[PDB]
Amino acid sequence: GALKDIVINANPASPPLSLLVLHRLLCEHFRVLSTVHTHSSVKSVPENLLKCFGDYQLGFTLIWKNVPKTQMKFSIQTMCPIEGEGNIARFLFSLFGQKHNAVNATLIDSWVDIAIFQLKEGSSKEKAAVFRSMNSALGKSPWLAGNELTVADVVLWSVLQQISVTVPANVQRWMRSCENLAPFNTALKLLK
Amino acid sequence: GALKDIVINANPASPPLSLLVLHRLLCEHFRVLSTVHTHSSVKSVPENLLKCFGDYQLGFTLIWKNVPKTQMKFSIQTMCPIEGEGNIARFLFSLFGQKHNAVNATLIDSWVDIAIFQLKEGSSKEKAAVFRSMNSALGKSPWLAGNELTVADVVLWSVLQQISVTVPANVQRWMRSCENLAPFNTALKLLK
Amino acid sequence: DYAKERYGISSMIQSQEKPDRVLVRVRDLTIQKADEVVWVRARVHTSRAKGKQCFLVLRQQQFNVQALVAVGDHASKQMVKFAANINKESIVDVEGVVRKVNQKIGSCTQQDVELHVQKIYVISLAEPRLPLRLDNRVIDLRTSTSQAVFRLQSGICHLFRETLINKGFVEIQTPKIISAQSPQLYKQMCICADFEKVFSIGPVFRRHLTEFVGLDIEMAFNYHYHEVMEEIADTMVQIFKGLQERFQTEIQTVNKQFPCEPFKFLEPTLRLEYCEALAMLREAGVEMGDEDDLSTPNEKLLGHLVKEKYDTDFYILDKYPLAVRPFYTMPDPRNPKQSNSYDMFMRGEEILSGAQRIHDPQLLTERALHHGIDLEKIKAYIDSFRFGAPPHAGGGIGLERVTMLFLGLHNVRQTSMFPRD
Amino acid sequence: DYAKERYGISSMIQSQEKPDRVLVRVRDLTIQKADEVVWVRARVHTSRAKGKQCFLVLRQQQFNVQALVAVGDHASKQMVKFAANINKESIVDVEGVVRKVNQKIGSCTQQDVELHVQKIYVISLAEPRLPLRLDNRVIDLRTSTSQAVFRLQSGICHLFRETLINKGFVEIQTPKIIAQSPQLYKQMCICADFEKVFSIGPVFRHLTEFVGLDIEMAFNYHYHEVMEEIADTMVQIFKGLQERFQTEIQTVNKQFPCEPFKFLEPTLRLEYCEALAMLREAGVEMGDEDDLSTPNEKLLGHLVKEKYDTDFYILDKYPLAVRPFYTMPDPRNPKQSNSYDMFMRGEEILSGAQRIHDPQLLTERALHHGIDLEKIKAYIDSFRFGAPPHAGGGIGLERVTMLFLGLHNVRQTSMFPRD
Amino acid sequence: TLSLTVNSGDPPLGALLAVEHVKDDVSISVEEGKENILHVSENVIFTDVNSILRYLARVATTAGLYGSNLMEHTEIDHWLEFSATKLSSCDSFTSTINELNHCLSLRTYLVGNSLSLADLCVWATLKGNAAWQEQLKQKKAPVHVKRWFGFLEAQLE
Amino acid sequence: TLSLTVNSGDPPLGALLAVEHVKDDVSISVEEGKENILHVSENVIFTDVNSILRYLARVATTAGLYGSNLMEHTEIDHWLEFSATKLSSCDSFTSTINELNHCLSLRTYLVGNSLSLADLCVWATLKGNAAWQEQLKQKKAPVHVKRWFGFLEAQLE
Ligand SMILES: [Zn+2]
Repeated sequence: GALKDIVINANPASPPLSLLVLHRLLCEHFRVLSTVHTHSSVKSVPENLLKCFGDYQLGFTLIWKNVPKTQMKFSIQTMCPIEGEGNIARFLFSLFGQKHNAVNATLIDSWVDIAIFQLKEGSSKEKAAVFRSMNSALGKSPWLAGNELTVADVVLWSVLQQISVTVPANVQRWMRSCENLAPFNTALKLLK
Repeated sequence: GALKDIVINANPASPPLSLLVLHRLLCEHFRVLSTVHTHSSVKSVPENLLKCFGDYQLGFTLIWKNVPKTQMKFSIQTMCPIEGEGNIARFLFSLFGQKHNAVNATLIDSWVDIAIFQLKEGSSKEKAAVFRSMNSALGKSPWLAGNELTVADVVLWSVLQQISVTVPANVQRWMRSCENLAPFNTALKLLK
Repeated sequence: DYAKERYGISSMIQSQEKPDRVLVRVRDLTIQKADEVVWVRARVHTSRAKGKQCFLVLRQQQFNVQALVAVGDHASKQMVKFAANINKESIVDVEGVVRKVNQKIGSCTQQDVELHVQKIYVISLAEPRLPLRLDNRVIDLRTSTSQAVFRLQSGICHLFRETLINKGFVEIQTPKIISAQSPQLYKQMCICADFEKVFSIGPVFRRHLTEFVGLDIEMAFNYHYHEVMEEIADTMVQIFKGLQERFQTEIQTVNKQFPCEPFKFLEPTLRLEYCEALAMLREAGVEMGDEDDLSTPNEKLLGHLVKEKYDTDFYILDKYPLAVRPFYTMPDPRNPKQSNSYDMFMRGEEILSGAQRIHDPQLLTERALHHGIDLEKIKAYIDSFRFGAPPHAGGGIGLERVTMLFLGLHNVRQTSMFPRD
Repeated sequence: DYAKERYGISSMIQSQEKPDRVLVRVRDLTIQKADEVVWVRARVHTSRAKGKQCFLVLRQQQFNVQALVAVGDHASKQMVKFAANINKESIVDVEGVVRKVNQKIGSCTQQDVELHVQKIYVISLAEPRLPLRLDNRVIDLRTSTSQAVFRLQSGICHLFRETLINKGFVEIQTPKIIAQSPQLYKQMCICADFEKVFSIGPVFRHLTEFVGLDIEMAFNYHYHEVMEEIADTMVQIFKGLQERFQTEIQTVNKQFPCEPFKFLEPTLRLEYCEALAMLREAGVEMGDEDDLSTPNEKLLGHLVKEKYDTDFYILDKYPLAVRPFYTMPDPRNPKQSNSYDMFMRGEEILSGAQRIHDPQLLTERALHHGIDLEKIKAYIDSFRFGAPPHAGGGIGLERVTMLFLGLHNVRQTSMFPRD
Repeated sequence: TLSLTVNSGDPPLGALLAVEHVKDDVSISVEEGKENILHVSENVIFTDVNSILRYLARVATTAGLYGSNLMEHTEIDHWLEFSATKLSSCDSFTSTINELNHCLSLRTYLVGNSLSLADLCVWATLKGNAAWQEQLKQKKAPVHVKRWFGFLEAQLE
Repeated sequence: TLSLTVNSGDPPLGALLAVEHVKDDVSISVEEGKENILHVSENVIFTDVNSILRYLARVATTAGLYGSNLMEHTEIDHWLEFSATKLSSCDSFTSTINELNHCLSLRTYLVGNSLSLADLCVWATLKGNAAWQEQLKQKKAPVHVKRWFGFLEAQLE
């Protein structure tokens, strides 16, 4: 992009913790000029969210806005505006370039879809089912991908932290494993 | 007076009830264009006092003001400004013209001096002494002058209503006798 | 005729009587005030009559209610006759009864109720026809649009002052005639005279001679000229926040005739530096030089590009090229081809053109010679800064132009109350 | 020299740095802020120096503090030398320590403390001289008097608006050159359903120009509805200045002694007949229909001050003959009008009246005054369609400021007077 | 028929001056005792100094010491209170005397171009005041008061 | 060794179109069952329609259905979610279709001037939508979408 700036329009009623974690991760790779703004649409955005971050390579402009789906506008003269905090999360993480085979990459993308739709906006029924698939997966591998940390882990953890079911043993170890990492704790503290 | 207006500067910390009674009496004799004002000196005059009065012959301009002694400015181009709520009271009542002999007139003026100085700003000692002289006087005559109601009665009653000591029998009858009159009750109710 | 007392052309109001009468505003005629005997002073907007009934539209400052004069227990036939015979725009005192309507009156602002008339007096008799040239403008300013535009414009001026005054500013009065020029000189003299923060609402002048109203700011800062720029920005933000909170009625009244999306802005006002803007225009396919000034069409485009990305009608363009700005513009200490200047845009049209002023007499004189000015005729201005001249910046906005671009109107004349043809 | 870092002529502020620095205002240097390391940007009012020590008077917007550059644990000899060598009115950044004084500094506004200097940088070097031109007026407006006068004048304009706007008024912008007077435009706004309008802008009356605050208000039945409003607005201005701007009043009082401005809450109103009786009783041969001569206005004010003790009163029911054509005649006495003047310290500030909203009567009175209807056809035509009853009045901002502070010449309250 | 007993320890100066001006009208005698008492009848006595002054001026009809109308009558009542309080004390005397000066700017006598109780009661108290006699010696006494005091000292011997 | 079982009751139109474009690259078979399952390995299966589409485009390297960079890669992810939600429902379809119209104003294909999963997943869902077919008959379908739909219907049939 000639704009060189990642614009992200997000609704403050449902803060995209998935993107705030990935932002901290992005800054640990590149020189990021991060800025927070409040759109005319929303009034009286919570204090914590306004200063949630506290030349350069990339711009990261987070605009708190009254939108139905979290939107990213990057290099509009070459790229259609991206909708869905899941789709934006994949893009941000993919900037580090941890290339995976076809089976893993698809399974990682599958894990994002689960977290965003089924787990987040689901009954105690579906939540319980998601925990089993995670518990079984985390029983075999250290992460949900197992090679190393992936977007799948970031987004899913972020969704779990932003919602009354019994939590299994492997998920508890994976939760502290995530929370132990610098980008996860920094982002979560500035939300709480 | 070519001014045709009785200006009375009074302190709202000590409302001159003696003058408010005499005002009601003045209106019952003459056509009086009565008006209430608040001087720059005083700030936040009590609500009741601001509307204490609920061509023409006389003007009666009551100005609530930060003055030490209640002052009257009438026909300044012929008359020195009058100081003392006692001296102003004598003038207002004297407009009806109930002419008295030298002995009574002096005794009436003597009764005003007593009320204003000795009774108002006095200890329980002097108050008790004033009641005796009144009790003895009111024992012989219906009023303090005894012939008819006089300024002496108006001012003294007004002073007693704006202050502990045992009250005698004659004073209680004289108090209700005064309170029963239209100008005394009307003025006292609008003070509270 | 039995209602002969209840109507007529009442005697010219030469302040004869002080009647115990409460003339309730039309906006206050809601469902809450139903089945009440109320007095109303309004104009007759339109008066349709058929036989036994006469309906009037009683209008007052961009608000109107449906009034009804019915023959029966209240009015006579000659009263209904007189009611329809009242010429258009005549002002009338009306004693009526507010009665709840079975269905909404979509035409009127007071949809919840109608006014059952008992008395109608014409206090001001309008002559029959209506013109379509001073009296022209008088009628034009009664239109719900004009009323809403200029009541909102009054709002801008108030929000402008209230904002600056609360942040510790002092209003000055520039003379504006000298024996007629621009007011910047006087603001800068005030800055040089220990008046730290000054603003001035007054008429300004620009193959024609043009007069318009300008709201001007001049502010002494500590170390960076952004201290002023970020203040001017917040002040324009506070104006927008203010209009969208209080003046929502007036915005919709203009919207109804001139459709326009709500004005959009960011709380920390968006800032693009000149280099960033050139990259956006060149990516958008615009052959432009590094030191060239933004052409009026490019300003229009750049605004659209900003709206496309950030979705804000209000942004700041910073670090302009020094060559294109006036002499008194402080050069950038690092890149002496760039300046410490800025423009602010509403819907992609320039409203403000501010910068840091040169408070050093010598450099101010050098830049004056660079622009080829006779120092003799600006000797007075330069001499002002020789004794304790603090660092300061500023900027001015066209009140009419701001009102126009906020409501998204086309021609400036729409937001000018008394335009001179 | 070891303090060569701590002083000097710092580079011209071309917005190079964004320093983590808090330049505290001089007024905030009180006893409460004692024994604190503070930064101050002020001007050098006067700098007296004797041997080892150099004292400065650091001034900022009609406030000043005593600053001290002492050789020892803090400063060097060349720094004290440089401190005294700083030319008058030069602006300086000062890093000092607020220390409590053993005795009050009666000369300064900050009497409770002095500033023990640690650093002094000249950010703006004033040239040595001070003139006594344009640059003349720049220095003159730094005087604690001027500062106080014009900061208070800004107050009047704010109190004027805040008052009227809160009462439901709408600010208009009269076109100042086409160059004549603004009344016409206010009346057209009234005729255009703008119920309550005011305009702060330059007015004219050799050509003289001054700033006028103008009101025009449509009333119900009586023109007193407007008069009593205009009065309350002027009262609210006075109440406002005496509450908030007490610092600015005393600053002008210190140089120009004047008793506090006195007024009554329901503003005093005398009708014209009453005023003639007071003047005739005071020994003034005057006619029933004559206009108050400027000296009589001065006298009448003194007579009002003598009786009621108010510097602000209203003179009502003026003679019709002396007022302009558009003045509504009194319905009972057609020799009298529905006009009024308002006086501050016995000098006229306002000259208002009820306007003629009937086109016919407005034309009759125009012929009575011998006006060519042709050249005022436009104005008359404005009222032909739904013209409501309305009155108004205007005040001279400079004149109000002058008579409130009890100053002699108007030039004192005019920021940029044109010789 | 009329008798006055005066405090010999502190004579009522104004009362005596009044008594001297009513000798022509009504027969009055002077005894010397321990307090100020005007014996009018067996039932009628007056302790207060002002009460005594008021009676004498009222009963002395031809003297005309209580003015020529209710307005002058009231002016006098003011000056009796003025003398009894503001002059009787030397507290903020610098203010008190300047008020009396202003009042005497265009007046020859205090009330109605003739000798009134006002003139007597004020002059008496003013003579008896310490700070007054100090202002005269130091020549810081106001113009109009001095001229008035000098004129009464001449008429009162 | 790739096998896909499809819901015969409701065929995944976009998946089949994808399968037809990967036949050249990797050997894949079509069975008919009760639900959509892509059998890759004994351990590797996918239930979600998008998961199936994503895998096929990734494994079909020469096809290039997942774009030519991370930017085009992300654009496609957007359109998969777009098709799965906003087109899958006919709620406020008037808005949805106008967004897709705007996006196709200066685009021939949805991503990068070549056939992408975006083109397939959207077209498939759009064909399967009712309100779309109604807009076409009533001729109230936007210009750019119609031309794009007509162009893909030609290439896909
Ligand atoms: Zn304001």
